[PDB]
Amino acid sequence: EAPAAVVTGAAKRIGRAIAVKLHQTGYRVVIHYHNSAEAAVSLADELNKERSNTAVVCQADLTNSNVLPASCEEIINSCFRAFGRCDVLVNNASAFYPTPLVQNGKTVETQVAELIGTNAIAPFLLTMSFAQRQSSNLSIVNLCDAMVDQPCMAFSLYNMGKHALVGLTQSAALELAPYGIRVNGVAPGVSLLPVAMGEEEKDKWRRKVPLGRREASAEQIADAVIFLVSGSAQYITGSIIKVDGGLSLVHA
Amino acid sequence: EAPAAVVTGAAKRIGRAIAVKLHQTGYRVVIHYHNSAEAAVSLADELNKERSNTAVVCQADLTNSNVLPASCEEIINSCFRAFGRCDVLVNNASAFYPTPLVQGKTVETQVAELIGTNAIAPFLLTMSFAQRQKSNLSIVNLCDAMVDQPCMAFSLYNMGKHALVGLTQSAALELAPYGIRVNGVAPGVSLLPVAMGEEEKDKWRRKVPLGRREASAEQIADAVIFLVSGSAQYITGSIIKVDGGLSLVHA
Amino acid sequence: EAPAAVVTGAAKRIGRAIAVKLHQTGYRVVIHYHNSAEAAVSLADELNKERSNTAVVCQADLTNSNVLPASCEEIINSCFRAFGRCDVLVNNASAFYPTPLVQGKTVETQVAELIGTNAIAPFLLTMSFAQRQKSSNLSIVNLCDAMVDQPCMAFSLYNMGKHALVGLTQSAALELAPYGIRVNGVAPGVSLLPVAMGEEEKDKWRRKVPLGRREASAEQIADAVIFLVSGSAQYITGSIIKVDGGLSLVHA
Amino acid sequence: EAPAAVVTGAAKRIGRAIAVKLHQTGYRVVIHYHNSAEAAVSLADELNKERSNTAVVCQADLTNSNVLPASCEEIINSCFRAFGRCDVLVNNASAFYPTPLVQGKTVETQVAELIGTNAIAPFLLTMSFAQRQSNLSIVNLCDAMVDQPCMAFSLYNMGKHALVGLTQSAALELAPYGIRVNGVAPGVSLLPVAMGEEEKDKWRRKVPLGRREASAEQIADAVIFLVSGSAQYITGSIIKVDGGLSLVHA
Ligand SMILES: NC(=O)c1ccc[n+]([C@@H]2O[C@H](COP(=O)([O-])OP(=O)(O)OC[C@H]3O[C@@H](n4cnc5c(N)ncnc54)[C@H](OP(=O)(O)O)[C@@H]3O)[C@@H](O)[C@H]2O)c1
Ligand SMILES: NC(=O)c1ccc[n+]([C@@H]2O[C@H](COP(=O)([O-])OP(=O)(O)OC[C@H]3O[C@@H](n4cnc5c(N)ncnc54)[C@H](OP(=O)(O)O)[C@@H]3O)[C@@H](O)[C@H]2O)c1
Ligand SMILES: NC(=O)c1ccc[n+]([C@@H]2O[C@H](COP(=O)([O-])OP(=O)(O)OC[C@H]3O[C@@H](n4cnc5c(N)ncnc54)[C@H](OP(=O)(O)O)[C@@H]3O)[C@@H](O)[C@H]2O)c1
Ligand SMILES: NC(=O)c1ccc[n+]([C@@H]2O[C@H](COP(=O)([O-])OP(=O)(O)OC[C@H]3O[C@@H](n4cnc5c(N)ncnc54)[C@H](OP(=O)(O)O)[C@@H]3O)[C@@H](O)[C@H]2O)c1
Ligand SMILES: Nc1nc(N)c2c(CCc3ccccc3)c[nH]c2n1
Ligand SMILES: Nc1nc(N)c2c(CCc3ccccc3)c[nH]c2n1
Ligand SMILES: Nc1nc(N)c2c(CCc3ccccc3)c[nH]c2n1
Ligand SMILES: Nc1nc(N)c2c(CCc3ccccc3)c[nH]c2n1
Repeated sequence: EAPAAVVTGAAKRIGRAIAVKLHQTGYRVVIHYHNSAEAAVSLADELNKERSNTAVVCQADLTNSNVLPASCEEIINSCFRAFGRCDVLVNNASAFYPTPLVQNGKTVETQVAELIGTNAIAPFLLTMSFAQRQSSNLSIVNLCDAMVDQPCMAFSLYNMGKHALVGLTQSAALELAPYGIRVNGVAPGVSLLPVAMGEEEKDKWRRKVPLGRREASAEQIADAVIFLVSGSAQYITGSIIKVDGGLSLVHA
Repeated sequence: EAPAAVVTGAAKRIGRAIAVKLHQTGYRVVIHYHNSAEAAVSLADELNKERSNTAVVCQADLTNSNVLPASCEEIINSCFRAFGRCDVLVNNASAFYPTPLVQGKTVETQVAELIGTNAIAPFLLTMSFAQRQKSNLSIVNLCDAMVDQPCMAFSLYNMGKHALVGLTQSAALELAPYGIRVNGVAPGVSLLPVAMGEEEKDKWRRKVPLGRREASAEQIADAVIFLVSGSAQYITGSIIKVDGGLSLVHA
Repeated sequence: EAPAAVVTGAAKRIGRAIAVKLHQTGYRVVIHYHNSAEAAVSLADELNKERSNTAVVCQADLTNSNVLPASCEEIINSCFRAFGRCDVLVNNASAFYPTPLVQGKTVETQVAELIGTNAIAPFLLTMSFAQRQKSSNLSIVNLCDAMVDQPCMAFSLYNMGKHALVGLTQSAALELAPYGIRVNGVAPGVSLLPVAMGEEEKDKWRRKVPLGRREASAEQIADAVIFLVSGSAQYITGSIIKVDGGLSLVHA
Repeated sequence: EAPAAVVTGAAKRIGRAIAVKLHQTGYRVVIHYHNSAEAAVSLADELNKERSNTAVVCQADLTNSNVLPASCEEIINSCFRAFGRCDVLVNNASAFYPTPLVQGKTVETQVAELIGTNAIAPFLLTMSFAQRQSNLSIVNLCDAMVDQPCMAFSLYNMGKHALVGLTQSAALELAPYGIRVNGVAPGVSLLPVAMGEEEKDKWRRKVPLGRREASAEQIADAVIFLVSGSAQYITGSIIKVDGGLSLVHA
């Protein structure tokens, strides 16, 4: 029987690339999504056309709230409903936008709920549910950020969320090791730039990258995820692999 | 004229020692408290006996909620009301207890308390503090030297303290143009929990290379005092460990 | 045509496993050794039995001295003379023993051996490798140590050498990225214990490891080296991958 | 009786500021120097004018070699000879220059100088200090930019990483003797004499806190704090003094 994986925010971009590669490797996948229903279903369709009954979609908002625990529990339950098991959890879904300290129409309470909920609290609750539900190679991969110690100006809540995720990666690695669940991270530097970013600003980032003066492809991020879930990483837990082409080594 | 400082969770233990030391250095102080009103007032009485009208108390829950932003604005406002300025913010108040991943507060309440006290309130207080400055201004965050070798079953607490490291660095970067420095002090074993059994306390004391004892609250406060002082005017985004070498000790 | 790799200190234990896996992946190999001639030759013969003319040995002391640069240049030269190319350098060879700060080798010899093997020889080998390089996938992998921030008592020079090696990994990643040469590390926690060590002392260490209460095999260390040199790590440079079973996350 | 401190490379710049502050704080000082004989002597004169018999100079090359251990021992011995005690060691002296990986000093000499001054000598000085043994401590001058290093400074950066390692390993090992071991890590402080002014201003402009370099005295302030009674529980810590520079992305 084939192992099964949950990938959060898997409709597009890096999350899709992770779902696709896990699928090519032989996993059945839960494609979690929030607003991108059309893309999520189009992805599932494609994967099912390749091997029938190997992909399902699963909608959930991962903003922090009193029901987020139930929503995270239901994501994991959806993987067991569809496939009878859940071997791998990839925490990819993430809000990312500035929250200047000194001054959209979002209240600060909402910005906290979204940026901290998606980047940290949902990963934690999903980790709890994943572990509670449990030959085998169980693991969790958290999508981190190589630039958290040299952060972009005015992104303090986003940065707080990614740091917390480093913390979860370490605490969970420690706590879940006795269950054979490994917990690791992958830290992109610049990978796929925001759709709203203009090409000139993209190029400015690209030129900072020592290894090729270009951003990581979605696939290059996915390759590191696939390593960490594989039997080639069976002694690795609590590790965060930078995939940044050297960006984080470059001084101001 | 005397500068003014806000210390969160200042009624007892390390926050009290920080408040006392700031006051002894010439600061006027806001003593924030949540449940410890009797202690906050007894401290303020003691400080005001030394110098009249140099200590006030301020009550607030720092649990994350819809009203936390307004509570944090008011903490900063209370300093401006009492003393006409706010030069120093010390983020010390903190919830601390285990949140096991695998199995009573509900988990969503644990998130609100642990992530609210250790990260979100410091963020909001940081915003309010800076907004009122939109001179030697600084913020000191009480961090934790053991965040990379955390105690078992303390995920949420650890997440909170890691977020606090992120805020320290992000805010140091962003508030530098205002001359507001942002730094941290990271204790290892200092005052042990009142509820911890005596034998467990000695087990932790025995691990500390430098003296086989915990840090006093005053030794923690000493690093805070350095960081707010004129001797640290080029230091921002720095977290000073005060741990007697504990974090260097392998398993 | 087959790529070629230099592995230092490859006669035994981790280095040998690295050489074997590289060879199994399709690399021709230079097996560098210092004192272990028989084991080095035994390995070369075994690999050449698999595929003729794909393994050579190279003898050299990597202790710091006036001749260390020429020795390192000659190691790299040996790979070019053997195979016409040198795609991968693995800095594995390492002296390891206590050097207490307070009171039969002299301290100047301890400095030379521990700092030479763990840092200076890697640096010199890195210069010589890059100098000879000024669809290729060139890279360097340094064998670091997951425990450098929680070091064993009385191992200061060894620890200093390994920290220096982290600095080299970072500095060389940055400086060699324009040449397409990636530079990374693998940081074991407890892997193969010293051959003399009593089982009872081995067990004290094994029991500290969250993930399975056992040390890493040489092969598990080699797996991470294989990933870093592979096509799946082509955006990874300046990264150190802990392979430690969560050991470094465990407080005193 | 007043405590005594050894400060390496104390004739100029940051080491000088540290020696001056220690002395103002009540220490007798050994002013170590290599080539700067004239500046060393002049500092000792200035300090002894303020308090007589409270400063001496001590000459030593801290390049790695087989006699470096003897030289390091002699620096510590000079403190005991002059003052009968040695309470504080500041490891400040340091070579700093590029050593590109791809092509008048030989590489042998570059390794000796960069690794000797930044790492090996601090190690040997630490050994001799401890062996000859109150508020005893060591402060190592580290570098806030070690994880975002200057291009083509691999040996220098290797030396400074090793120095972090020494700081940690020695804090651990010397704690049973009450000797604390800490670091201070500048970002941009006094720029090289040889650096052009255009390049100096390029670096200044990168510092979030004031768009200026640290003064020597601001670096010395952090050293003074770590040797002080206000840092009695602090060991194995490295205090960045960088105005936020290391937080700034490329
Ligand atoms: N791109 C980079 O250069 C880069 C750099 C560093 C780190 N990373 C990390 O790598 C991961 C992937 O990056 P990316 O650029 O591919 O991410 P992305 O496109 O910004 O976001 C991925 C998905 O997150 C989901 N998401 C957002 N808010 C959500 C909410 N409230 N509830 C549930 N889901 C939500 C969205 O799902 P819907 O579309 O379905 O609404 C979105 O498709 C992220 O964790 C990111 O922080 C990326
Ligand atoms: N003690 C140690 O060994 C140690 C080690 C590492 C780090 N630290 C850090 O150092 C700081 C002080 O440590 P400590 O041991 O002195 O702290 P503590 O005694 O555990 O807590 C300090 C105060 O935090 C306040 N607080 C807790 N929950 C709150 C809430 N929901 N809203 C508002 N205030 C709340 C409480 O005020 P009321 O009493 O008024 O309710 C409490 O007195 C903390 O940030 C801690 O994480 C301490
Ligand atoms: N084993 C572990 O648990 C562990 C933990 C952390 C890190 N590591 C790192 O992983 C790597 C492999 O470890 P290991 O346990 O396999 O190493 P090892 O067996 O101690 O040493 C490997 C080889 O290093 C060579 N070597 C020693 N001194 C040398 C010199 N002066 N010149 C030239 N070569 C010299 C020796 O070659 P000859 O035999 O030919 O003389 C030896 O076989 C090392 O870098 C080590 O520091 C290992
Ligand atoms: N300046 C900065 O921006 C900065 C940034 C990061 C870290 N730091 C660190 O802070 C410390 C002080 O910086 P700095 O700029 O003041 O240092 P510096 O002026 O570059 O060097 C200090 C002294 O080191 C001594 N020295 C050099 N080579 C020597 C050798 N072979 N043997 C003995 N002594 C030798 C020299 O002594 P003589 O003059 O007597 O020959 C020199 O006066 C250094 O460790 C440095 O690495 C400085
Ligand atoms: N959830 C999420 N997190 C992210 N970190 C991103 C990015 C980062 C793109 C970028 C990476 C480095 C510098 C400037 C921009 C682009 N889109 C993102 N989405
Ligand atoms: N808010 C808060 N945070 C904390 N980190 C603490 C402690 C920590 C006590 C302790 C420190 C190190 C190991 C084991 C226990 C005791 N009381 C605390 N209160
Ligand atoms: N060159 C070299 N470096 C090493 N770090 C080692 C070891 C380490 C074995 C060990 C690893 C962790 C805790 C206690 C012992 C065993 N043999 C080694 N050889
Ligand atoms: N021994 C020594 N070490 C150093 N690190 C320096 C410096 C550093 C000046 C500088 C600091 C940051 C970027 C570029 C230059 C200037 N002079 C120095 N001397």
